[PDB]
Amino acid sequence: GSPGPPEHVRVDEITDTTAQISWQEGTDNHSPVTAYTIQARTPFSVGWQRVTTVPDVIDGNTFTTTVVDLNPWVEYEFRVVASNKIGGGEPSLPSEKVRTEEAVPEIPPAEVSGGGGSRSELVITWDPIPEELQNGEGFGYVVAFRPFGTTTWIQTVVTSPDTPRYVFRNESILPFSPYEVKVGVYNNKGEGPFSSITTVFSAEAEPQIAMFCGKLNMHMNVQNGKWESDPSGTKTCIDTKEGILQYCQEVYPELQITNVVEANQPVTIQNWCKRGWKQCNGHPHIVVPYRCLVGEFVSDALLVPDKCKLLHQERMDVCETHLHWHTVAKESCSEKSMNLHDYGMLLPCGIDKFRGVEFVCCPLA
Amino acid sequence: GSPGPPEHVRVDEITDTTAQISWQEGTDNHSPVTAYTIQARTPFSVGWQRVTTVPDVIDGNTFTTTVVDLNPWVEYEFRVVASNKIGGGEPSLPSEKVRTEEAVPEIPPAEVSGGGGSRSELVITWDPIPEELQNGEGFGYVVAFRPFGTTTWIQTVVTSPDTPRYVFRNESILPFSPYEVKVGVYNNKGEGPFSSITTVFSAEAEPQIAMFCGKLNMHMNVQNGKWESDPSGTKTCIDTKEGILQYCQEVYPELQITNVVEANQPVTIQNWCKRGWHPHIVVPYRCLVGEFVSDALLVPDKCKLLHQERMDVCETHLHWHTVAKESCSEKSMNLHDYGMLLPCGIDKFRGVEFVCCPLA
Repeated sequence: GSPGPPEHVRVDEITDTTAQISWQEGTDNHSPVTAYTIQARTPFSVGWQRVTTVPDVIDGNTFTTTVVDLNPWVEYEFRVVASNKIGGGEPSLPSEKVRTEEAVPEIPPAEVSGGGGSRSELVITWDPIPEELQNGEGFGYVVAFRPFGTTTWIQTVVTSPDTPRYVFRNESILPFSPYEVKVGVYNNKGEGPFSSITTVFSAEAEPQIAMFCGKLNMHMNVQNGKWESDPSGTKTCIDTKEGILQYCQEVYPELQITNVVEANQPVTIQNWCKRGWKQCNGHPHIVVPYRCLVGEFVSDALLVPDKCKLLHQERMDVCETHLHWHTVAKESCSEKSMNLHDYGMLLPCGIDKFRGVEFVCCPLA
Repeated sequence: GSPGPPEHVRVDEITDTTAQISWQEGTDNHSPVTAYTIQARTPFSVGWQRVTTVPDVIDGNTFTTTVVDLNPWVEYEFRVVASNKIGGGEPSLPSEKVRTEEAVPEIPPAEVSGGGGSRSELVITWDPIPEELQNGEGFGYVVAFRPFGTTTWIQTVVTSPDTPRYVFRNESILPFSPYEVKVGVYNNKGEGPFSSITTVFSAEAEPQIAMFCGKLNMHMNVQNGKWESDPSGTKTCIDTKEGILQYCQEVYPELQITNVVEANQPVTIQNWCKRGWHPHIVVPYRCLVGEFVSDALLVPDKCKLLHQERMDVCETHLHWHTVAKESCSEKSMNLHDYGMLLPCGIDKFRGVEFVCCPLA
């Protein structure tokens, strides 16, 4: 008769690639067990599959082995099947479900393409990497694009693994202009490769508010690019970040405002007015305007000139302010003896609250 | 306006996955061409599709590029499209039809499985590989199976690409026994990969005739597995391969006999009668039934399976036994077992499958 099912299949010493499996000989049927075979089942493999062991062949005197060539960051089950001179026997009950350790991703997106859209846009699309190839939590993409002939890259960090496209809207885009495009990958453990550079064609003044207490709030008229006073005569400076969100939606009623964030650079604004447009003087005031973020959050596009590097960081256990992530980006470039050239927020966790930062470091003169 | 169609499209340096394309600029319609795109059409692609180049960026002053990631042994047509500030231009006239060079097949059969059958049988199935993925002429399969837990493979060569099935029939098969199965691919350019190993459970006396001149012909009774005399009691030994075929059919009126082949080893048969009703060692003739099924060969450790198909050769069983035996001797090994491939006539074949093992 064939051997009975082995018992107590346990997993120890689990890594990103390997696993140590141990078991106990089941009820053999009057013929000594001559070989052991290991099988594994994951949410991605269709049923039970054979796995490669070291040593390659397991005999009856052996009760532990190393399974190799596994996929990092995958939930695994294991079972053992014993063999006789008669033949293969009943498989063992599965082991406890275990997840291999994380690793840097190795597969860049396939089918990097794009095109279309409305005027002054660049639509970049790609195939989303499935879960079985992300190799760890915090999987994201890095989209890079630049016009033909130029050296400086334009890059942005896309933190959602399911996002299949990025749209770049800026008046620097020419009608049906060719761009070199490449999409990379990363996770918590580090950065992965980029896809090959391919060609994507283009298609064929930002909402801000500025405040100075004692004066009527100012806002950016998106049509003429000029700073304008409060449409009403009463709205002075605002205390809370939620109130800044309300004022953004009040001044831009035809926009879907979902968040706010401080601008990275101050601006000098003359012609502030008091309540009721009384005592309008010409005294300038340097303030930091709040950007009224529209619709679903999209990371900023950063310029990465030659010899500069693009860095980014995100911490799911931290919900911090714009000033916090600026200090993070500024200090990080200092540790490498470089200057901070451009940065943006990642992963909003609240009104003007974020869990990460993207930034560019550059050398000095 | 958009650019005009490029001219002077030429395709050179054709490999199995590579082709060098070059072209000439048309009229830019007073707006300079800023990019070029290469497109291809095949019997399998849905119309014209963009193809990858190296580099995959082609500016307006480049007039040659290297197309990559092509499918080996496929007819390709190429065309070039220019672009400018207005948009994509008129596509060029397509180039001449060219076929990529052959290469080993890369895609093993998916959906390998099996199960069922009669007693002492192991049924193995898989999804056949379409012509698009065969990468050359002479595409075929290698079916390997072994009892679960063992290491030594039993392999057979399947020459027809459209064949999705192989039944292994042997007394050593136990009822409803687990087996490890994998199916591989190959073509005239070489061997391809094997599929993932899958478990296939088995299910819940070969027809042949032997002759000895001066005595009545004998034949194997499939029910009891014993050699029996000529039922008619008149037929003596036969001198033609075609006449042996008719006697196989006469002995088995209920089976579709399509070919005959010499058995690889002799047998010992007793109870020889004369016309009208002492052992003798003779080489029996196998009565092949139905479509041709290649023999199952054992491939022990350190031994290699080799198969050869000559579409310009139609030879006999002895000729392929010699080819197999000389092929191993050239490899400093011995011929262990063999079987015929590709019938081209009555007891005539176009190839052989065999195993070479070390002298030890």
